[PDB]
Amino acid sequence: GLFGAIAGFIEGGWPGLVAGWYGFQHSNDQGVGMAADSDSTQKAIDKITSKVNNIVDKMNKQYGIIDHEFSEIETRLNMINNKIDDQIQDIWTYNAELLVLLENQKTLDEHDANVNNLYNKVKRALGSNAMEDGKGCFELYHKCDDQCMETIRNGTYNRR
Amino acid sequence: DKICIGYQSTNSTETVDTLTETNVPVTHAKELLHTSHNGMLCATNLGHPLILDTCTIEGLIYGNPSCDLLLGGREWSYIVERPSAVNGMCYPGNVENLEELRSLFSSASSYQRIQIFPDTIWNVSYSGTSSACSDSFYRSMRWLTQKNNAYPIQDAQYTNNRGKSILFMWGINHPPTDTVQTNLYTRTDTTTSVTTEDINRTFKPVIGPRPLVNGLHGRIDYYWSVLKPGQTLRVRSNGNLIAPWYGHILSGESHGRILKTDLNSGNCVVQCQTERGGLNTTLPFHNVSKYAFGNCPKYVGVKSLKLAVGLRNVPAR
Ligand SMILES: *[C@@H]1O[C@H](CO)[C@@H](O[C@@H]2O[C@H](CO)[C@@H](O)[C@H](O)[C@H]2NC(C)=O)[C@H](O)[C@H]1NC(C)=O
Ligand SMILES: *[C@@H]1O[C@H](CO)[C@@H](O[C@@H]2O[C@H](CO)[C@@H](O)[C@H](O)[C@H]2NC(C)=O)[C@H](O)[C@H]1NC(C)=O
Ligand SMILES: *[C@@H]1O[C@H](CO)[C@@H](O[C@@H]2O[C@H](CO)[C@@H](O)[C@H](O)[C@H]2NC(C)=O)[C@H](O)[C@H]1NC(C)=O
Ligand SMILES: *[C@@H]1O[C@H](CO)[C@@H](O[C@@H]2O[C@H](CO)[C@@H](O)[C@H](O)[C@H]2NC(C)=O)[C@H](O)[C@H]1NC(C)=O
Ligand SMILES: *[C@@H]1O[C@H](CO)[C@@H](O)[C@H](O)[C@H]1NC(C)=O
Repeated sequence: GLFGAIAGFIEGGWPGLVAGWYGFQHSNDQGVGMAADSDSTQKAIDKITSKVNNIVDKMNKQYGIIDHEFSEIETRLNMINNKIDDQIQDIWTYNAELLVLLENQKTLDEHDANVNNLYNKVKRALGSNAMEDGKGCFELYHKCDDQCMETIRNGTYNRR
Repeated sequence: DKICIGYQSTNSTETVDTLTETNVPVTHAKELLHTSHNGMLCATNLGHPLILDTCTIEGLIYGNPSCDLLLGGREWSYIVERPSAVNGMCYPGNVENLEELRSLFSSASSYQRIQIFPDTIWNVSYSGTSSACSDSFYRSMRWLTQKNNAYPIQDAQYTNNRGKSILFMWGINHPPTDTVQTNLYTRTDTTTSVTTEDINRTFKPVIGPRPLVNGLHGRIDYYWSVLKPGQTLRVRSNGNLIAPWYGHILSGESHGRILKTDLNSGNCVVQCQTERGGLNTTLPFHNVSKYAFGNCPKYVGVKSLKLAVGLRNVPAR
């Protein structure tokens, strides 16, 4: 994808990440575990929720078409009316279909960007204290217990 | 020790399309298209529809003797004309500008009859009837004929002081033979005029047999017009006039629809009504019918409009 993280260098998703879209998994003497990153997930939730609400608000207006009756000598008017109706329908259907297709691409790429940004934030915080394994993980050069891991997650890691 | 960044995967089977890929698996999605309806004709925020099961709109307007249940007046959100509605113009003849009459009527939200010319004003017979019209005649007009072998020039006036426009109707009879013509109007050469401050219409009869319709060779050409507030309607005739008797005061604005279906009606209320059924929804689109009316989403001719909410669903395994 555009930002290279989702289905990118971070090859697969985690079924164990139940609370949100993005998160951290740590591995140390005490064990292995994962949890969603609340900050990044909630910000993403608010944005997509706004996009959905705005699309609904912008696209829910109806257009009115009455099935008018025409006499035998109003065939031209009948055709002109049909032309109007057919194009009103075709233009709006095109607008609706394209808006969904195009925004879908943006939505998927925005998630990719959020994962990329979270990854880069941690990379920057760790500095030379870790090496990238190239699959989304950072191999720490020093022992890091649960409290240490928490400073990385909440962005207060000391050694940046 | 290590810490990794990752993203959620689920057993969601939802998929969405983009311009560069179709059926993309996603963790969460939202269908924006409403596709269900109740298969019934219901009331809308404007009220219940006027359902015509035996009479057509013009049959009601002209007062076909088989439509008496409608004489009392009605109000509606929309009109439904059942395929069983066959009582229109019982006596052979056509309505000038019928499509406009039906449109005007359907656009209103109610009608109330008003008497224009009382039976007492005439100096000729007014109770003419026909076997084609249930051995009776229209409730909106009077078939004026000779009385005591005489038909003096009839000249009647009516001024609209109701503050609202009045839709009125009249007709011109065309007998099948010269005997019927003289027999009914005493003369074969007549002149009828229907005038107001705005219109100046005149008519002449043409005797002769037309093809059989409802067992009759004669005809009645039907006409209509609208008397605005303050205007005066004047009719003059020395024969062949099917005089205005009662007119209609049209009021308000309905959805302005005339649905022609046998779809079941129900004791229900909906936001959006279509000729296929009604619906309630907060989704922005629907694919039920482009003819939908009321408080509706936007009609779009597709089967689905799935918007991605979550991310691409990528299985680890
Ligand atoms: C990030 O996590 C660290 C470690 O869990 C938090 O630091 C602790 O803060 C508490 C405050 O009650 C202190 O009592 C501890 O001594 C701290 N632990 C150490 C040794 O660092 C820190 O507060 C968290 N920061 C955020 C933004 O939540
Ligand atoms: C029927 O005949 C009566 C009487 O001839 C008409 O009424 C008269 O009409 C004139 C002119 O409109 C008035 O000046 C008189 O005052 C009226 N007198 C009566 C008897 O009311 C009446 O107009 C005729 N009706 C029709 C349809 O022609
Ligand atoms: C669709 O919405 C309409 C109103 O928007 C609902 O109609 C209500 O029906 C109840 C039935 O007891 C009435 O008490 C309310 O007064 C009605 N609302 C109004 C103001 O008209 C209708 O029930 C909804 N239908 C569905 C799909 O449940
Ligand atoms: C409106 O949308 C529906 C839903 O996509 C269209 O599809 C039918 O939906 C029903 C119920 O979900 C299925 O049982 C049918 O098999 C679907 N038929 C197909 C293949 O389209 C439905 O056709 C649409 N209606 C209109 C008026 O086009
Ligand atoms: C998800 O699907 C897998 C494979 O079908 C199954 O083993 C697992 O229990 C499912 N998890 C859920 C959503 O309960």
